Amino acid sequence: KQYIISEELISEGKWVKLEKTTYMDPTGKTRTWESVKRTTRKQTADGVAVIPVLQRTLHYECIVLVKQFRPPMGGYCIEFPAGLIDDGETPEAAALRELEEETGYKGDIAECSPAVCMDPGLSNCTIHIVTVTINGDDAENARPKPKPGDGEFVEVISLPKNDLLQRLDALVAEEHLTVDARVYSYALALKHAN
Amino acid sequence: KQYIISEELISEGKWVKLEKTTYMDPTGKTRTWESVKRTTRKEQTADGVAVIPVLQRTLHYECIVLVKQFRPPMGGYCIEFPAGLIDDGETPEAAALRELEEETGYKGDIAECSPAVCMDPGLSNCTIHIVTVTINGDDAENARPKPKPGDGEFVEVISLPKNDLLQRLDALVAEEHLTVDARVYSYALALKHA
Ligand SMILES: Cc1n[nH]c(C)c1S(=O)(=O)N(C)C
Ligand SMILES: Cc1n[nH]c(C)c1S(=O)(=O)N(C)C
Ligand SMILES: [Cl-]
Ligand SMILES: [Mg+2]
Ligand SMILES: [Mg+2]
Ligand SMILES: [Mg+2]
Ligand SMILES: [Mg+2]
Repeated sequence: KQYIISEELISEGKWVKLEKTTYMDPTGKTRTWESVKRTTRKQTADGVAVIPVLQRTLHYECIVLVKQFRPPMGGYCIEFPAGLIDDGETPEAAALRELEEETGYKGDIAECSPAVCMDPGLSNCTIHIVTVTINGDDAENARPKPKPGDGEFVEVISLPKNDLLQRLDALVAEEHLTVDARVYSYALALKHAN
Repeated sequence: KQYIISEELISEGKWVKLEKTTYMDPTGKTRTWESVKRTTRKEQTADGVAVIPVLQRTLHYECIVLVKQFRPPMGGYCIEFPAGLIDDGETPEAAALRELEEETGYKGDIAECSPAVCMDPGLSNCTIHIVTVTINGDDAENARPKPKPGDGEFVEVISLPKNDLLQRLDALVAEEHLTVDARVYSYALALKHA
C-alpha cells in the first residue's frame, strides 16, 4: 500500500544528510517526512554492534560494554562495542575487528542478525547485531590489547550477565551516564525471561 | 575529560536539525562531529517512549505485542515496540500507556519505566524511556481491542509468544521484505540467551 515517491536533499554534510521524503499513505494521500541518512553506506548495513559474552571459568559470565564521549549526546554513553562496516568487509569480520579495537578481546562468532533498524522514525540507519563469545581463559585474552583508531577513546566496562539491568541502573545513578537503548533492552529481557 | 565547546546549526527542518558540534577530545585537542537533533524537544526527560507490552492471559503463553508500520526513512515496513513522542507536560508513563492504546487498542498497566536511553548516540541526541507494561488480556476492556490511529498513522498489531520470539521474528523476515527494530531484536536475543 505504502511506498516512496521521491526524496529531496535538504542538506548534505560530510557525514550526515537530511532529506524530505515524499510518500504515499495507504489512503492514496501524498505525505512528506524528514529523514536522515549517513553518506558512508555502500553494505548489508551501516554498522555492527557486538554482544560480547565474556566466559571465564569459575566467574560470572559478563557482557562487555564500552563507555565513550558521544558528541551528539554531549555526554558519556554506555554501549555494545560497535562500529561501521568497512567497504567490502563482512558483518562478522567487522564485529571481531571492532571488538578487538574497542576492547582488546578476541572472540568467536556465535550468531549474526539480519540488518536491524536503529531509529526508523528518523533514519535509515541499520546494524547487524553479532553475538560473540570471548574465551577469557585463553592466553590471547589475558591482558586484552585495545587498538583504537584515530580519535577513539574507549573505556571498557564488563558487567555480570545475570544482574546486568541492576548493574546498569547503579551506573546511571552514580555516574551521570546514558545507557544505550539496545543495551537496556537486552538487559530488560534477561530479567523478563521465564 | 571531554565536553562540548559549541554547537553550530547546519540546517533546520520542521522536525529535524543537523548541527556541527565542536568538542574537546581527551588529548586536549578540539575536534568536530555532525549531530542530528529533533526540533521540538522541550522540557521532556526524553523525546519519546517505547513500550514493552506483555500480554498476559490465563492458559496462554505470554505474548510481546509489536507493531508493523511504514517508515518513510527506511523506505519500507518495520516491526517495532509500540512507541511515540512524549507530548509537552506528559509523563513517560502516560505517554507509554496512551501510545500503546492508540497503536494497539490495548489498555495496559505500568510495570516499570527506564531512565532516558539513547537511540543512536554516534548520530543523534535522541532518547526514549523504555516502559514495560503488562496487559491483562482476560479483562473485557482488552477483549476486542480497537486501535485509534492518529492522523497519518497506520499500524498493524503483531503479538508473538515471548517463549519463541526470536524464531518468530526470523520467520516473519524470511516471509516478506521488512526490517526488525534493533531494540526488538536485542530483546528477543536476550530471551534466547538467558
Ligand atoms: C513528521 C516527521 N518527519 N520526521 C520525523 C522525525 C517526524 S515525526 O513525526 O516522527 N516527528 C515530528 C519527530
Ligand atoms: C564523524 C561523524 N560525525 N557524525 C557522524 C554521523 C559521523 S561518522 O562519519 O562516524 N558516520 C557517518 C557514522
Ligand atoms: Cl551466548
Ligand atoms: Mg565504536
Ligand atoms: Mg572502533
Ligand atoms: Mg508510534
Ligand atoms: Mg503514535
